[PDB]
Amino acid sequence: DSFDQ
Amino acid sequence: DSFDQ
Amino acid sequence: SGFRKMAFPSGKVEGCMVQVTCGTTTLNGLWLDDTVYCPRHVICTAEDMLNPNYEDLLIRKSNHSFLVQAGNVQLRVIGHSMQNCLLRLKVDTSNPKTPKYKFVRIQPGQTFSVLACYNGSPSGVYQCAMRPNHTIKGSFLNGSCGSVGFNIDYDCVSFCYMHHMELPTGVHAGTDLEGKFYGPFVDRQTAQAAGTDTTITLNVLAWLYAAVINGDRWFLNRFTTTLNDFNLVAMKYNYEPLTQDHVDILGPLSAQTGIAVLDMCAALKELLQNGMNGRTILGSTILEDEFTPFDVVRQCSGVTFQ
Amino acid sequence: SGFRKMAFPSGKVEGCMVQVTCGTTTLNGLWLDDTVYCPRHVICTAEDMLNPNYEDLLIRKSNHSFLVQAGNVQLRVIGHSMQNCLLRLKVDTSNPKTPKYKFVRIQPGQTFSVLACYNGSPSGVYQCAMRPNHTIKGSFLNGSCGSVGFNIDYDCVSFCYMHHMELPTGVHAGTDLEGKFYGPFVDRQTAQAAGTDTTITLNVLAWLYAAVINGDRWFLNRFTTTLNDFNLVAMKYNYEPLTQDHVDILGPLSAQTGIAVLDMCAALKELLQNGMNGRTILGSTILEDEFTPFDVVRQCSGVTFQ
Repeated sequence: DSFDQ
Repeated sequence: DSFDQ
Repeated sequence: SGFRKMAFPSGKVEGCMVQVTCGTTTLNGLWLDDTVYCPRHVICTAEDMLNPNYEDLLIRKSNHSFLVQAGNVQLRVIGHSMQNCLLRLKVDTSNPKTPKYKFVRIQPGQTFSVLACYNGSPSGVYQCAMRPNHTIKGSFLNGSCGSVGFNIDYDCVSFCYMHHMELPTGVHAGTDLEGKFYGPFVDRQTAQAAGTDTTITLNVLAWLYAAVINGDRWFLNRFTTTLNDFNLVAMKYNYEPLTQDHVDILGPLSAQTGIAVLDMCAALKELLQNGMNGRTILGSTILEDEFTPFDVVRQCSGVTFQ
Repeated sequence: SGFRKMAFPSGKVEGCMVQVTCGTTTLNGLWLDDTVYCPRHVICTAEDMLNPNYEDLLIRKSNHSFLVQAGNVQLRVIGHSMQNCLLRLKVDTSNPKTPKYKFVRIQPGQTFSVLACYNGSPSGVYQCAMRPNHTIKGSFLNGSCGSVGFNIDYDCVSFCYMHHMELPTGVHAGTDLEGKFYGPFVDRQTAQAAGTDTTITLNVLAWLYAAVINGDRWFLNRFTTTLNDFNLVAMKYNYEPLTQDHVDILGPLSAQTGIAVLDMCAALKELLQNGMNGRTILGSTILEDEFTPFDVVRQCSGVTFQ
């Protein structure tokens, strides 16, 4: 999955 | 030789 | 002499970094005049990040849902709108440190400097390239979202990137300062993956010209090549197709070193098939693709070490 | 995630860059409070650079032999003294942009950021290491002399380097902000050469720990080594002798990743004898030595990707 940082 | 810049 | 990954002096950009907290999420914003720009996902909780509807989420917010802090001093929000993937927060003060500036969307292969930031506080600067697959191999931890990328020409800051997220490979995705993503990436947590990358031919060639400008020519050969024969080889090695545009961009550099573009291509073709045979070029054991032709002109001598 | 050559935000340092012209030589100076520091060789012509006597050359100068310019505005010199290899020019104004600061002499292996400057005008920033042979592999053209290197901790700029000259290999020599050279180098044009360099063991190890912190451990093995057996190998490969001090400096990193220092040494020993077998570590095909243990702590996650 991706991760908004 | 060297060079003072 | 010498040749390094050089970033632009970061001062003009530091004066525009602020912190933005909404509910429980803190990230970085960009303060130009009386506007602050930041990633819209600041209005999201953990639950929200999968499957958000930003229209619906944003309408549940007032001006005072947003907290913006410039150093120690609180700035009051007096207007807000959404623009693609960013928020635009109107504030009560105009930034006294606002430099002349522009918003540019950059093209793949192009480079820019990144000011990594946490809690509205600048922590480091590095140079990178927008990759063909629209990612950057940066270095970001949690809380770096809203950190910006930029170019400086003369006195004028060209903002080209704002950071939004990280991908499973460990590379980064984000947006231009209109809030439009680079790449096919979206503002939410799903199965997203970087597409397959390619090496940036134009830049490898630029960097070879620098090696020569700085006095090295071991890798040269007596051959020449056609553009199309070079491409047949470029494809095998996962290099970008070279184009006539790229050959024209290399004109000034070809002229300063007296090596014809297509002659440098045969040089490179040979480097790709035969290896570097345990040698370095500008101190590197590999072919470097994160310097544009512009970066070489800026950094190198105008005078070749003949 | 990610791991890059990161420099410190350069803003606090940009506010202190000025131009210094004496006779016909222009170079960069450092404006802190009511003093401007620059290389003394600014008082030399071409003829003078071989065989100068700075006492004799300086006594032939007045306050108004020196011209110092901060942006557009002329600053008047009202006092001058020589300190080792620098000049200290007292001026009529105190710099309003003077940050809190310190002058530190750094030790080999340590890193710092460099603000490359021309005509008192900042043009780029990069990170580098003070090499064992007291040079830096920077990137400087003519007119970069007086450009400075620095570290920033909290709010306080630690100045450690001023640039004076370039050596035949294409690497750079200069001074701390007391005007004392790093290395056995002198303020004049003679046969001077960099002594043989070594790879910086402590930093290679730091960088291996980062690779692990960021989630990679392919290069680990089941072996351990003694410090002295590691050194016998380090010498063959032109690495610095590892010491107990270096092993203690690696404690926090050893603790965060759960790999014992001497176990990482066996890891490295094996890397040196067997090669990297066509693989990368933190995106690199070689062993990287320009990150200190401090640089790894600053940049990496406090939380290991287990």
